[PDB]
Amino acid sequence: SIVTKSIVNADAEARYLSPGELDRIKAFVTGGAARLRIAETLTGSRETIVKQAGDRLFQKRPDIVSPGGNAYGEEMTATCLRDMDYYLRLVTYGVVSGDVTPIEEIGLVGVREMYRSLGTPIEAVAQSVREMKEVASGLMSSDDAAEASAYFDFVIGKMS
Amino acid sequence: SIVTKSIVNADAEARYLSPGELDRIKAFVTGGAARLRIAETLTGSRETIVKQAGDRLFQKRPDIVSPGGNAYGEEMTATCLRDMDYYLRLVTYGVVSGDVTPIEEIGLVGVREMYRSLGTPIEAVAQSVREMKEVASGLMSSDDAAEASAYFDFVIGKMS
Amino acid sequence: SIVTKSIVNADAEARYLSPGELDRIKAFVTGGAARLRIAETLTGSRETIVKQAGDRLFQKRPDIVSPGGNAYGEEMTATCLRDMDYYLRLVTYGVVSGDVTPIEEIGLVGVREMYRSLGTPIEAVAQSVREMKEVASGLMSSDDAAEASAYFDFVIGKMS
Amino acid sequence: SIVTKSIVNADAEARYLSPGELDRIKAFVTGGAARLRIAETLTGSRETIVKQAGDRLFQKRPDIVSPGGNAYGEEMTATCLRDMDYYLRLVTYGVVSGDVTPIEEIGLVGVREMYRSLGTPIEAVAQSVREMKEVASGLMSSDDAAEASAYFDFVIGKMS
Amino acid sequence: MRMFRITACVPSQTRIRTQRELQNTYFTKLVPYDNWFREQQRIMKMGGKIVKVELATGRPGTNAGLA
Amino acid sequence: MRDAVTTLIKNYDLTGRYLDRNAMDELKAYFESGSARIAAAAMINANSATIVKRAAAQLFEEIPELIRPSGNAYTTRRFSACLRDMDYYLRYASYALIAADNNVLDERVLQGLRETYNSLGVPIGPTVRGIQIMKEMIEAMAEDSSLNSTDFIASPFDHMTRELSELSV
Amino acid sequence: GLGVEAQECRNWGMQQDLFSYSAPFRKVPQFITTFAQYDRPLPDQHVYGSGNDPLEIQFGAIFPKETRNPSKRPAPFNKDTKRILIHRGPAVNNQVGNPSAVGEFPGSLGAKVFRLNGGLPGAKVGKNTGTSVKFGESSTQALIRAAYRQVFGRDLYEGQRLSVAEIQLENGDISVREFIKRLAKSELFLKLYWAPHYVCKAIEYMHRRLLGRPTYGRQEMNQYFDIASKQGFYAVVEAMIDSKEYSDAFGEDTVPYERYLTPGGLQMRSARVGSLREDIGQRVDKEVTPRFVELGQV
Amino acid sequence: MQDAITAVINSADVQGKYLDGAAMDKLKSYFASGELRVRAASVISANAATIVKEAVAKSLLYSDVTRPGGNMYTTRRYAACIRDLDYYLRYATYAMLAGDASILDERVLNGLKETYNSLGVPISSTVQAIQAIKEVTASLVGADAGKEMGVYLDYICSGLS
Amino acid sequence: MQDAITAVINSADVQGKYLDGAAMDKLKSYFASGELRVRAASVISANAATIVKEAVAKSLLYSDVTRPGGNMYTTRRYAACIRDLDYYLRYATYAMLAGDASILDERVLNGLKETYNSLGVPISSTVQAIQAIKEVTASLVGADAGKEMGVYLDYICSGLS
Amino acid sequence: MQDAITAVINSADVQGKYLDGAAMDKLKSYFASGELRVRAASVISANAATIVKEAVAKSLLYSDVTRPGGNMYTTRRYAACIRDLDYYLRYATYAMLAGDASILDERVLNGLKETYNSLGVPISSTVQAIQAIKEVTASLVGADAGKEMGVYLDYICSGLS
Ligand SMILES: *[C@H](C)[C@H]1/C(=C/c2[nH]c(/C=C3N=C(/C=C4\NC(=O)C(CC)=C4C)C(C)=C\3CCC(=O)O)c(CCC(=O)O)c2C)NC(=O)[C@@H]1C
Ligand SMILES: *[C@H](C)[C@H]1/C(=C/c2[nH]c(/C=C3N=C(/C=C4\NC(=O)C(CC)=C4C)C(C)=C\3CCC(=O)O)c(CCC(=O)O)c2C)NC(=O)[C@@H]1C
Ligand SMILES: *[C@H](C)[C@H]1/C(=C/c2[nH]c(/C=C3N=C(/C=C4\NC(=O)C(CC)=C4C)C(C)=C\3CCC(=O)O)c(CCC(=O)O)c2C)NC(=O)[C@@H]1C
Ligand SMILES: *[C@H](C)[C@H]1/C(=C/c2[nH]c(/C=C3N=C(/C=C4\NC(=O)C(CC)=C4C)C(C)=C\3CCC(=O)O)c(CCC(=O)O)c2C)NC(=O)[C@@H]1C
Ligand SMILES: *[C@H](C)[C@H]1/C(=C/c2[nH]c(/C=C3N=C(/C=C4\NC(=O)C(CC)=C4C)C(C)=C\3CCC(=O)O)c(CCC(=O)O)c2C)NC(=O)[C@@H]1C
Ligand SMILES: *[C@H](C)[C@H]1/C(=C/c2[nH]c(/C=C3N=C(/C=C4\NC(=O)C(CC)=C4C)C(C)=C\3CCC(=O)O)c(CCC(=O)O)c2C)NC(=O)[C@@H]1C
Ligand SMILES: *[C@H](C)[C@H]1/C(=C/c2[nH]c(/C=C3N=C(/C=C4\NC(=O)C(CC)=C4C)C(C)=C\3CCC(=O)O)c(CCC(=O)O)c2C)NC(=O)[C@@H]1C
Ligand SMILES: *[C@H](C)[C@H]1/C(=C/c2[nH]c(/C=C3N=C(/C=C4\NC(=O)C(CC)=C4C)C(C)=C\3CCC(=O)O)c(CCC(=O)O)c2C)NC(=O)[C@@H]1C
Repeated sequence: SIVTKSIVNADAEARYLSPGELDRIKAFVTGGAARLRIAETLTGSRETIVKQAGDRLFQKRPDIVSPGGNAYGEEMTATCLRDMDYYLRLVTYGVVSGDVTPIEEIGLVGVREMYRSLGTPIEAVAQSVREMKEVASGLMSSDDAAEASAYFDFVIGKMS
Repeated sequence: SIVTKSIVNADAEARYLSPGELDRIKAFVTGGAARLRIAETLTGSRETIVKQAGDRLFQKRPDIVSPGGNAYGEEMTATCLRDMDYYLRLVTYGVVSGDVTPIEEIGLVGVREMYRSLGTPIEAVAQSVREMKEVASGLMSSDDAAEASAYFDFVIGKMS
Repeated sequence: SIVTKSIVNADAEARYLSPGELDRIKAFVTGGAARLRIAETLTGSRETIVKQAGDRLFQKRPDIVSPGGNAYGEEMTATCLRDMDYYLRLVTYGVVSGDVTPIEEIGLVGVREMYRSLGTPIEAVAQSVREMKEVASGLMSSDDAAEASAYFDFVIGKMS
Repeated sequence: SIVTKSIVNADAEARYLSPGELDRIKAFVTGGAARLRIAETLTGSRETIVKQAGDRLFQKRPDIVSPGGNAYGEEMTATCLRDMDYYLRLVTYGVVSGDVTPIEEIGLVGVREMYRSLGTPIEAVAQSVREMKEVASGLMSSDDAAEASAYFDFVIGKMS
Repeated sequence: MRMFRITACVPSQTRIRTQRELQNTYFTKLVPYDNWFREQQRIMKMGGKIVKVELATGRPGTNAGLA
Repeated sequence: MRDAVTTLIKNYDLTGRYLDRNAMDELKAYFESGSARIAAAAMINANSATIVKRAAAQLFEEIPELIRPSGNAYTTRRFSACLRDMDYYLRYASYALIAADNNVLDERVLQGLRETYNSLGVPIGPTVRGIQIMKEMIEAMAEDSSLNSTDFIASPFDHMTRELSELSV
Repeated sequence: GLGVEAQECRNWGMQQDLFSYSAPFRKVPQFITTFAQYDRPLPDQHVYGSGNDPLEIQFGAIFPKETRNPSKRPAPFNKDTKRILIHRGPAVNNQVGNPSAVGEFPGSLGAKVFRLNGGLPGAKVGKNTGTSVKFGESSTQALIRAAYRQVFGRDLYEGQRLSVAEIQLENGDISVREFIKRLAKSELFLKLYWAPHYVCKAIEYMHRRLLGRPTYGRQEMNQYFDIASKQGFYAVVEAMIDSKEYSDAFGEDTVPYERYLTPGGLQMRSARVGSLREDIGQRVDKEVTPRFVELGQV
Repeated sequence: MQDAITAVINSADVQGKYLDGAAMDKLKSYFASGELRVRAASVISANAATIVKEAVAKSLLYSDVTRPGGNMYTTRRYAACIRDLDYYLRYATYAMLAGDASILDERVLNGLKETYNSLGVPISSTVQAIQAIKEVTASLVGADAGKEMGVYLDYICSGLS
Repeated sequence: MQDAITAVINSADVQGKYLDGAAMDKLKSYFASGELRVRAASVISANAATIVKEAVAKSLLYSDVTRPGGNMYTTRRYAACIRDLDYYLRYATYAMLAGDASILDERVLNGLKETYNSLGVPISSTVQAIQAIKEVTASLVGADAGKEMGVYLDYICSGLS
Repeated sequence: MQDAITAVINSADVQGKYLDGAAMDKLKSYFASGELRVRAASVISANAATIVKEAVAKSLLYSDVTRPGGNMYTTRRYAACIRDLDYYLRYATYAMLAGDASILDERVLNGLKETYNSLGVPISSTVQAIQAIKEVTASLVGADAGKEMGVYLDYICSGLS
């Protein structure tokens, strides 16, 4: 979290917390209500975001779900939607934490090696997260959509 | 029916029915035997038209039954074939009545709003009804197909 | 325009402009500079948005540019990009006017039967407008994308 | 109020509120402190605005207080000043609500029929409210007196 | 009373009517004097062009006897 | 006659639902406000006669035409009827303060009050003026006294004022 | 009564009407109806009372009478209180939620629409004399009869028809809007539907005939009542014809038709033993031949 | 409104089934009776005013209804009663052609009893006029078609009484 | 209709006095809530159709209401039910923006029970549909503004009671 | 109230003349059908609760109305609906025994429509319940007595509508 980063940056140079870190933590605390609202509407609409974004992904990229594809079959399609729900949950965790380090520590270290072992196209996973970004950004106000799309675009950058 | 149309026009003009409407009504009454024959053929072979036209629809438009489509899944495919069976039943109603009034009142007013709320592509539903038209036209006699084709492409025109 | 709408309402009630409507004119005049900023960003990036959104449309629906489709051939693709350019020009007019009235008056009434007579899939043109929305939101400012997306999805809802 | 006016207009158009209307409501609820400061200014100076404006009206149109006039006498002069205070209270209500609807539902519909039943000169009451506007602009700052003068000028236009 | 003979052409602007619309698009009709202002304003806010108007009945400058 | 718990039960019963966390939160809010409601009602019982006398005095000095000829507080019969009506308003306001609901006010005060006042010529404007005068003096007395929560006191009087009042705008 | 004891302020008007000697002639149970309408919201009723609603029949402004069999049901309708009306045609063509569908014709669900779709006879001098079977005149005469029926819901008599207005519309000197205007401004309409009725009753019935629509409420009724007070019945007719909703629903060639209904009128039309559909307020069990009959069948 | 065909179609639609054997039998019965219905409707449309004339001669004329103090006294009230009987005969012909009384309940009997009780119209005299229409129609048209018309005329009698 | 500001102005005008400090406090409270109300209204106006879609899928779809013999069976009745849920969502958004249920009293609940009883519309099924709208809107907007919307949706339900 | 005897007596009395032969044929028909009316009333009085039970099971059970939010949700309102159907069946037997629908218009109908409108009672659904009562009664008693009961049950439905 932002609190974790500020405490770590103070402790690395072995001092108490600077006024800049206090101002940053104060901004984190004041934006906590809006961040909690964004996380609340994401976890409330968690099923329809995954459903609509998976539908848009499978319409835009039929090759991953056609026979010979990585996600062909109902079980592999359900596993792909489970992965999309996993990344939406990590997006909600990042929205709560105010930064990107829970998404990084849980689902973005070794993601390329994992999906290379799985045989899954990582650019198609990034397309799935981009469709989740578009569907979720259509479900909020403009500032909330930009704030959530920041974490979404971090996941896009880590996947591609 | 044409009887209800003639009585509605006579009621609107506050007069007894015109003798022209009288021979059109007795002509419909005498020619209703062929209408009952067409309705008997469609009722007897109702699952055959639905099955073949559904297969031809899903081959022509694979996106609606691919994942991400509106009709993906066995229960959604069964619901789509139930909708096709509903429209075939309405076609039999129109053939029996001699008029497009039961078809329009039961399953064509607000169809665009209904399918827009459901997310179903109305042009693909029109393609489904067109496939039912081709299967039934190949399945019955030429004059019977020409008689049923007026109701069929009335449904096509109202959907498109 | 909201100026035109306020004058129409004032002449409908046969009266001068109410102070709330005058304050609406105040707010519209104030926001016209930012709306014009949206306008020159869109008309400066009109070529890239149209070309790359048309390419994304071609990859999404390859049957459009395939032989046997509507947009097969260099002159047919020229007409397709001309339609894209016309619709984006209407969106620039809409973000200039602050209202959907120029789009609805120039290029959004009777488009269903127009493209029915042309044989063009209205779902395909709606998908093209959706890709133009996505490319414009990616290439253009985000609150300004929320401004332009009202006109964009008004076009989406009217065509589809 | 502005909220009720926007809801009435959107209900007549059978739609939700426009984003411009929502931005106007946001501007209204941010400027709430300023307009309630105008309200407390007017309630502080309620008895002085009517005093100076009645003095200006009586020195401008002495036929009002001449014998045979509508407001001849002590008690009729008191009733005239009470109507002046009523209109000042309605202007206070209007600048609080942000709309001229609380002004016009109480003191502008049927005012001509009421004052022709009472024999009162409507243009002289309009001149009285003009003098109230000038006194309020005297003991008020520039832009806020322009803001209150919008509603005052609505009263002048709808009365005269 | 005094009547106005008018000739007008109004366009359709909101929807494409599928029925025959000559009789309400281009038409000539008799409108009364007291109703010509509201009838004209209805056409003029509708968006048509009144190409002709004349006083069919009565004479100009009729102080008394206009009814 | 329905209090807050009863109208919450009726609202959930209409939908056929069990009491969820929102319902338990509303019941917890009512049960934590209930001590302040009981203290406020005991205060209402304490100063009832003096508050109706001084509220009537404030009403008749604000609108002096009521106690004059052609007014509807003219005789002592009209005066005692006005005092009885104001005491009725205070008593049912106490009932609504205990119940935390204005359904008692709707069922037993407001559903025929316009009809009776139009039948007998009793004004409806000075009536709600006296009701609001009672509201201001009771709220000031509760602010003076050791009452932690005083926000709920204005709700029955403002409900009476809005329901009995005439739609100006 | 009133002075004997303290009177409870919940059965005031019901007790006042009950203590009169006319109580055994009100057969409407007033107490239970008012006590139920106390709990429930505002009913399907005209803003000026239950007696201000005509029967939704073809002709005849049949109103409830306050004295004969007293059935008055007052309800405190405020100014901007729109009455929910039921559209005759498609339900999505209701102008409350779809205001751009005012001009949509209710095909096969609403009333029949009569228009000047055919050309009027003698419109052009292309048929230079002769031309015995100039075909479109029976359609125009049926249009005249339909306009007559809409203004006065029944067919008229011989001396009552406005033959000069008929001839002017048939020649094309006036349009359908001015023809309906003259039919409503005729003294026959004044004698039949304006003079024998209460003023707001006549305003409401005339709105239902000239627009096919009950009034939404106090705003429109106040407007037409103020016009009736100031200028009179001819000007209320003029304002009703020149209203924007009239021009939106009906053109210069369209005779008015019944577009909206009250819920009570629709209940009277389609709640009888006949014309009531099987799935309106009934559980429709899917009737099937029994499974043992199916197994015993060959 | 609805005819017998539309009634069968609506029953099958609400019941959620196709046209089974009994529905086709009802449609065949209606198609059998349709020629008789058309012939009877043509006969009534020919002799429309004669039925009402013979009915008022048989049932209403030379009585206290026609005499002063009666409801059918004035020429206006006489023309009103003649128009009412014209409407009743025309809508009974409509119901005879359709094979259903839905148009009778939708456009005639809705509020008709309340209308006649508000106007003071004699219910018994109007019923006797409809019975006179029934026997004159049965004499002028035929036996089976006269019975078919009399079913809907008795439906109007039951709805009005 | 009356919002909070117009209700305060109406109360003070029937009082006959100017706005005292309690009017200032109520106005400032409404202005404090106004930004949350505007944000909720914007989100609901953007997602108007999807809330109705999820509510119909949650409550009315695949039931006897939409099966043959049901009142949501025929597609004009289905589109009417969709438009009714759009009515309830839009007017609940209006009531949440106004901070008052006066518009629901004047335009939504005015004769709605008699309307639905005349039509045959299922009262408890549309109550469950409004309940599904309430749950979907509370999931889509949040606890606070969802609760505020649910107050007026429950007001519509209790009017339908 | 009036039975058939008092009806023909008052019809003779209003015009002031004595009984003719045509008035005597009314009494001949009534005394022909009197013992059928007696045995039908005995059967329905024997099975009075059973008809209401099968009618509610046929039409009203498992519909929207018994579900929460419906008009027959609470057990008190269910008992009130059973009470209303007992009223309708008993007064229909009264009208069947009298041979004239005066008791229905005098004690059941003249004041019931607006009472049901004030209570919110669905008039179309209770008309369908009365139709179910008619079907079960016609199954129990017979064809002629069943349609004789159905005439007055349709009279109750027409008074409600
Ligand atoms: C098949 C050609 C296409 C398609 C179908 C599809 N439909 C639905 C869902 C429904 N469709 C209806 C429609 C009707 N009801 C009627 O009574 C009539 C006329 C007689 C019609 C046309 C209804 C009511 C439903 C809802 C089902 C229910 O009973 O609750 C679905 C399911 C959508 C979902 O998400 O559940 C589908 C898939 N989809 C296609 O792609 C084909 C083009
Ligand atoms: C197309 C061949 C050329 C053309 C078309 C064009 N048409 C209009 C509008 C109208 N057309 C008519 C014509 C008719 N109305 C009828 O009822 C009938 C007979 C059944 C005819 C022939 C009318 C009346 C109009 C006016 C609008 C209306 O529909 O009432 C326009 C103008 C549209 C506008 O106002 O913007 C145009 C441009 N122009 C061409 O260049 C094509 C070669
Ligand atoms: C003291 C020697 C005198 C006196 C003074 C006084 N009176 C009031 C107020 C009221 N007086 C009345 C009296 C009447 N009502 C009637 O119908 C009749 C005729 C039989 C009478 C005499 C009433 C009702 C009031 C209260 C209403 C009001 O304020 O006027 C006051 C004021 C008390 C206060 O301000 O609280 C005073 C000081 N009354 C006498 O009888 C003595 C002559
Ligand atoms: C005093 C604030 C105002 C006033 C009062 C006044 N009221 C009446 C008479 C009646 N008031 C009622 C009202 C109620 N009955 C109830 O049961 C309840 C709630 C428990 C109420 C509020 C009734 C029924 C009457 C009539 C008989 C009676 O007193 O019970 C009068 C008398 C008028 C007369 O001439 O008889 C008066 C004077 N008048 C004002 O001016 C003050 C604004
Ligand atoms: C005599 C000048 C002509 C004539 C007369 C004739 N009349 C009838 C029958 C009826 N005439 C009326 C007329 C009225 N009743 C009224 O109350 C009024 C207005 C005050 C009028 C005008 C009526 C009602 C009848 C019906 C009989 C009845 O009153 O009960 C007849 C008999 C027709 C028949 O065939 O029975 C005749 C012969 N006939 C002529 O040729 C003279 C020109
Ligand atoms: C004739 C058999 C007996 C009779 C008739 C009579 N009727 C009227 C006048 C009216 N009749 C109606 C009835 C209807 N309204 C409808 O919508 C329909 C179905 C389409 C019907 C049948 C109405 C409304 C009137 C009122 C006037 C009008 O026509 O609009 C009268 C005149 C009563 C009067 O006061 O004018 C009479 C006399 N009365 C008899 O005695 C005959 C036995
Ligand atoms: C959907 C949740 C349920 C349902 C609905 C249903 N509604 C109708 C038709 C109408 N609904 C209204 C209601 C209103 N009109 C208004 O102006 C307002 C406030 C803005 C409301 C709430 C009306 C008037 C109608 C009649 C059509 C019209 O719009 O004029 C129907 C159709 C009835 C029919 O027989 O076609 C239906 C089916 N039914 C269900 O089963 C769902 C539970
Ligand atoms: C179970 C403990 C016993 C029992 C139950 C049983 N009940 C029914 C049917 C119904 N029961 C009710 C009762 C209520 N509805 C309410 O809303 C409430 C209060 C909240 C009550 C108490 C109703 C209305 C029905 C009808 C179903 C419907 O919704 O329409 C049955 C079925 C009877 C049938 O023939 O269908 C049964 C079997 N039976 C036992 O033996 C247990 C002792």
